[PDB]
Amino acid sequence: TLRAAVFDLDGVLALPAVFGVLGRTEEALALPRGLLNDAFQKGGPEGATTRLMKGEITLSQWIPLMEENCRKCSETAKVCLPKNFSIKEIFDKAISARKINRPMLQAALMLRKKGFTTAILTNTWLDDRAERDGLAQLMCELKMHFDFLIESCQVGMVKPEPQIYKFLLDTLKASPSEVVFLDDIGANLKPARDLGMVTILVQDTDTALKELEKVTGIQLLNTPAPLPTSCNPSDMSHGYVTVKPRVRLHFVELGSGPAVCLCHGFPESWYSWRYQIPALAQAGYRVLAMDMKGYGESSAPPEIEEYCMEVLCKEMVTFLDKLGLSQAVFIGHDWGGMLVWYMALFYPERVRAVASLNTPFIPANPNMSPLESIKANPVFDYQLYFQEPGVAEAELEQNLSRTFKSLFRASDESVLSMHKVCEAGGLFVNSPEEPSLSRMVTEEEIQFYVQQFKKSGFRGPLNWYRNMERNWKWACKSLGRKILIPALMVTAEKDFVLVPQMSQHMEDWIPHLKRGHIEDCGHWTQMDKPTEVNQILIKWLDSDAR
Amino acid sequence: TLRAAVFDLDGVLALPAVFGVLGRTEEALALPRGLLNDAFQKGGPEGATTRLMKGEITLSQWIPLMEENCRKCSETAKVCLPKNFSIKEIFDKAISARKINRPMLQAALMLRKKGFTTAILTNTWLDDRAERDGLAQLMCELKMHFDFLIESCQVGMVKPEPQIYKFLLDTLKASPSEVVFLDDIGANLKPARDLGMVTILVQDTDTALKELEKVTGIQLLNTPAPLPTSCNPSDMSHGYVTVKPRVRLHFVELGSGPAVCLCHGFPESWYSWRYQIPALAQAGYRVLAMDMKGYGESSAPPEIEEYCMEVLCKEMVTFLDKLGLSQAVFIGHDWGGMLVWYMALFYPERVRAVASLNTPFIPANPNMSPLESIKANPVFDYQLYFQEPGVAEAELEQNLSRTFKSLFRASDESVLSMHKVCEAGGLFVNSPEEPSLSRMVTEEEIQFYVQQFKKSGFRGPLNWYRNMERNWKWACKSLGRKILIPALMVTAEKDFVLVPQMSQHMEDWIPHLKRGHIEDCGHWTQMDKPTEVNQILIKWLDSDAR
Ligand SMILES: O=C(Nc1ccc2c(c1)-c1ccccc1S2(=O)=O)N1CCC(F)(F)CC1
Ligand SMILES: O=C(Nc1ccc2c(c1)-c1ccccc1S2(=O)=O)N1CCC(F)(F)CC1
Repeated sequence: TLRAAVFDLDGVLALPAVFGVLGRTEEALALPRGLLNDAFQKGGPEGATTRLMKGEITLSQWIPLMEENCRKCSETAKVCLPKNFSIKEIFDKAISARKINRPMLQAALMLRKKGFTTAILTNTWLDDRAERDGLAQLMCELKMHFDFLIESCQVGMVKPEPQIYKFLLDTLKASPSEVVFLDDIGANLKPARDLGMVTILVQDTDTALKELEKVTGIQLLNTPAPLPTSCNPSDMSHGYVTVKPRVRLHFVELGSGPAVCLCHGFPESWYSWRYQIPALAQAGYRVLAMDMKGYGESSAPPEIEEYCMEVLCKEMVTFLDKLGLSQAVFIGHDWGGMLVWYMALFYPERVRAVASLNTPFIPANPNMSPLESIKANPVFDYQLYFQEPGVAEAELEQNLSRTFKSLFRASDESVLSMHKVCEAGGLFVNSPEEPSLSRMVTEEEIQFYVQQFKKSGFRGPLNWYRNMERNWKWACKSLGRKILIPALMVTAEKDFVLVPQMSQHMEDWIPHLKRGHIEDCGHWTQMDKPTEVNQILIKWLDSDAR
Repeated sequence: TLRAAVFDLDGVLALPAVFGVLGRTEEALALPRGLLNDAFQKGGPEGATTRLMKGEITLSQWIPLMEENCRKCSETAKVCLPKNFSIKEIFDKAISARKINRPMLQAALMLRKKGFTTAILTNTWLDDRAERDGLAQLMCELKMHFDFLIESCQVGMVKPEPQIYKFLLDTLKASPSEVVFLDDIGANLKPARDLGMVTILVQDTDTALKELEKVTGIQLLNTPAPLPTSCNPSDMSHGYVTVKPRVRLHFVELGSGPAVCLCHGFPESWYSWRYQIPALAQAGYRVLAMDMKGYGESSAPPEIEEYCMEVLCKEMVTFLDKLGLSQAVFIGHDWGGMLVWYMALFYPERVRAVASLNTPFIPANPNMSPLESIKANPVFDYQLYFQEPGVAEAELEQNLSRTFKSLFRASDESVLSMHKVCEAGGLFVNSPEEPSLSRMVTEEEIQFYVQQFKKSGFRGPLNWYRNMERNWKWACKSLGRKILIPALMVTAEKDFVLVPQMSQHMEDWIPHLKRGHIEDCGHWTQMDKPTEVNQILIKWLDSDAR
């Protein structure tokens, strides 16, 4: 029985195959059939190509050797190469045109999810071309999803040499009958088969996947849309910045490009952005996913005043100061969304662009205090329950697993009454002791929040709600201002704390405001609709944020 | 007696003054004298400009109000503004042309060095222009060098209102007689003087500095070339990446732009790059200063094999994998320099560009083992002393302060014989118990290395020398290759371990190699000649590394 799946790169995990471009060039240039392909494999195991694939020479050293082989091949066929013939130009284009074979990757991802050990086994070169980065990016995106990457130029061995197959077997710690091997070259498939491995000749993807699913007994074709790539906390780059003597800010960092600062809500973590971090980094951005003040590995001072908007925003500016960032795109959800609008109002020079998920921008009423404005419009009754220090902390910290299981639920899973909290005397009074697991989270993901919240508890997080009067007074200084930097407002149809209708007047204060809307989405936007969030954010970032 | 220096921004710390461009535009456009300047201050404390400087409105909201004032002013003077007149265009240009007043900053830096509390007090706006980043960058570079930055638009107060002066005094925790205040506007100087502060009207910088030095009794003018900005370890962003179960890599991170990975030598730290980190980040790069495996906050496994080049390079690739970086510019010194040439040979797709300080690239001799090649060319006798596990560790760890004080010395400070180590039986036998402090280091900088080396000691660092045969065998696989990506070789005239002559044949293996040379520079390149290093690296990075 199979427990390992091995995939080739060219013609298998990446399409169109770079090899097949030699034939395309022959047809386009009206050269004799197989001429370029013959010059490519000239000398067989002793030839320039084998030396390149073994890593004896780099791609740039190989280019003139292929050109020499091309001349010798044309000479025998009694023909001539065109005036502007360039091997570099042909391969630059072929490599650049080659993209991931998404359904093949999805199949590999499903097999690994079902307990398979996956590997990429490829005949490749040491790319030292001025344009090598495009390929470096392709390999990076691909490799992360597999247990192993065996490259011919790294191991000094090549397909179809039997050595590489024995090396693959040993890397896999598996006997050949436990291995399914997928390749587009029949010759490279032969030694794996001769060893006893299940082999698949890959021409079209669909047939190869039908063969793969028949042989593994796992559904891989026509299967539902998978969730975006998530984050394994121990495989992340963890950053720590001291913003003042008693305050340190923790963040997770992934990618290169314009800095994108992700700001979570209550009672969350940097981990609430797990489905956005890999997607945003893949889209060409440097993601900085925060543990906001009071949370996870960030400092949680006890004082209420340490959590007013003025202090939080000032510390985020200091955070940018110490990291050497003149700007960052600020993306917030919930209380993070509120922080991001205030960063745009008070520090526009430090905010490249501003985006909020669910949290609208509503200017302060200079006549009514928010301690009295609650309750007026809807019922923010739970906010009144959050005011008295120690009360909500006691209920929220009693059983952490129950707290996150009860709170982190989709719109059609509510076990919590949004309001009547200060009548019933608690958020969890009509809730079970052992809540069911929401379809949005695994048991493992709940236990990450449990472990995170064991360090500082709910005092710091609840203190974000305890500066109503302080925040209002500070917000009143910004009343004559408008947000004129690029801005995105993303509403969630079924968020009952933050109803889309609350955002309707925003264009009066942010005239050039751009929008997004997610249907059948509750309060926990990022984990409820990750695919939609990523497409709305990536589209807006590529259009409005460098 | 003075203990605090306060500087204005426009016309004082930054030149040319943005205010003086209104007059320049009047002259260029042949408009009535003072017209634009009058429209700018129209309404005095009730006018658009005061509201802007108090932070009631943003710069973009102000632009059309200034345009309206410009029309009203021209109407009274019975004149007309030109067809293509644009306030935004005028200010965009004025702000962009404004640069730091370097000698004024150097004076502020010298005063802070001599125990002064320094501050910037400025009348500024909330910049929400599409080009706001240029100003954000200016403020970032400037602010880091001062204890305080008081901005009118942040404090809701403006110069010359007496409130701001009382606010400044309170921020400073100082009585007005202890304060020297520098400004280009006589009116804004008046309330500070009326309070009892020493005031300086700044027209030309030189006179202002003569006045400043006479009043402080500190030499500020004609003073020597200062050292580049260094790093305070506690004000840095510290990053941690787990590359494998037992290995975590620590790094310091500063800046935005192309990733520049700094790799130290033996027995060093990320801190060996203290003078390069702020300079390189200022030059438009994202600096990642490593604690190499075996050092500081990075893991130090005991096994010798954990330190062979193959493993170290593979882990640096994994480091890039986990941070989401397809490439980084690799800059190494000493053993770090050796690592960087091997990264370029084995992983060219992951190396944007390669630079080495002192360490040359010399291909392996496939006939002679390096355990026998030592000694042949010079005398690498100390390397033989480093071989036996536990011996060099005992001497190097006995007294840490003595170790770093003895090793970290300029060319004309040697208390150490480079060789005859394995005859005399130790690196420190003819060295004092209490070495003098080298002119290259302060006592505080030595104590940072002491504290760093208290965690893991010298086992891991010395293990870099204990894989001679392993490294040679791996290097022999690269013998047919050439380094064809952008490369820089920087030689140090007085490095006696790495003599410039050792690098002479490099062009045979790196044909397009670029060079740098530092005269009167010993082995500790970065701290010996920081200014020269920064100019050679910045020049090469801007030319060859995106
Ligand atoms: O209080 C919030 N959100 C918010 C976040 C998390 C939870 C609730 C509300 C809530 C409300 C009622 C019961 C349980 C819970 S809960 O613990 O699941 N907001 C006010 C400030 C803001 F506008 F910035 C963002 C929205
Ligand atoms: O050993 C080195 N450098 C090096 C680094 C640090 C010290 C010495 C040598 C040395 C030599 C003799 C006495 C004291 C000392 S010391 O402890 O001050 N190199 C060989 C490998 C390389 F080529 F990669 C870089 C250069």
